[PDB]
Amino acid sequence: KELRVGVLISGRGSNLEALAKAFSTESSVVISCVISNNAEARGLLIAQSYGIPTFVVKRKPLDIEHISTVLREHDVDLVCLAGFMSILPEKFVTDWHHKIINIHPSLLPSFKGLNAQEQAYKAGVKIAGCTLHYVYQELDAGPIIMQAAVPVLREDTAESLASRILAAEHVCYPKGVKLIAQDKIKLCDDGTVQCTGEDELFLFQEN
Amino acid sequence: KELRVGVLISGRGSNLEALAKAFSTEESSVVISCVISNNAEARGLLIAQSYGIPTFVVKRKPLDIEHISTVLREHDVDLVCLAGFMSILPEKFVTDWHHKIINIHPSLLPSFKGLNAQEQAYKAGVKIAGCTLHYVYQELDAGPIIMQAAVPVLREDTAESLASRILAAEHVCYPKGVKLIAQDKIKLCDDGTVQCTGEDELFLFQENF
Repeated sequence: KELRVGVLISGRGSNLEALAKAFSTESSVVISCVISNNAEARGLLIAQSYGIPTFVVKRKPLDIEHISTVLREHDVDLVCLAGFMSILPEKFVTDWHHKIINIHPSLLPSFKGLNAQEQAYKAGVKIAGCTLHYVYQELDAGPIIMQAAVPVLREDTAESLASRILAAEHVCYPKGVKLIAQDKIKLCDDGTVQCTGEDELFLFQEN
Repeated sequence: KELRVGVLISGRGSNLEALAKAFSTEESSVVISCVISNNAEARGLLIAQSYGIPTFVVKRKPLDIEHISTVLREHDVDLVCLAGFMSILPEKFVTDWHHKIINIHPSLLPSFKGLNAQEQAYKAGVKIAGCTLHYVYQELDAGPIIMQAAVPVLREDTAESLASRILAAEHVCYPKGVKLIAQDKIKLCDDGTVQCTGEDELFLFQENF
């Protein structure tokens, strides 16, 4: 109980799971709540198996006052988007500036937006990966914290490449949050992000 | 001495040097037939001459494309390789050498198209950068990708430091790809993407700092 995290989900919560496994030892970080905009989100069950309180909110229109209410009430320092499917409103992004992050299944700034893996596959790139980044006003364009690269093999499908990238997301997200919790992440004057400790912000994952 | 290559340059010829060293071996499948600069001061011109490769300088603005194509035809070129060539290629030239031109770009395309791709990477604050070998088609920096090599970006890098690490990876990437082409291992798929028909791989991870 030092860095308190809130995780926003809409789906299976595989990244949430990685995050909950990583920080339930010895650990500096606490996931204080998980919030979903989908009552059918399987990630809610993962959350409940780790003893983490869960909350379902209305989707359309998104009940953002309830989200903020839950986050304030659980003393959240850092909001992690992990498969959350909505466009967040301006005030909320403004309000949590420097305190919301996301993981996106491409090597940004390439392949912003939905369907990032399919886009890469059709593109014929030979290397792909994931990016952890602060959530700013423009979708998928805030400053980059960590990146991890994976290869695309001759025999891949769009779906098999996704699994390889998702595998890499599982390693990158928790490492990233850990660096934030132990005070080693720093936004610089030029708007780029840098680590003040020994650790590196790049990962090369081979498969 | 069977795949004949023409190399187009504008600067110091670093990638040219890596290619000429790679293919000078007595048992090489690839021959560099000519070297062409759009610049009378490109130091790569002296590298070419040290290898006994004929060199040619063409007018720059407008790019004298017919002089270029005449040189290439008279040296029996099969593959046109741009290696730091700084001139937009007019659509007629790209038609005239249909599917026979490749280029090494110093980024992980499709990110950072255009000039000074390394500086773009540096200001973007990516943690991973690299280079892409690709066919030159009509659309700038968007022809089918042949090979890509990944390179880390360090905390203490400048634009030029990072440029140097990318260049180092280009020295490994450019020769590799040309040789796969020379082996007849490179095939375009039905969807337009490239594949290798052997044990070789089209991605490279250059882990070194």
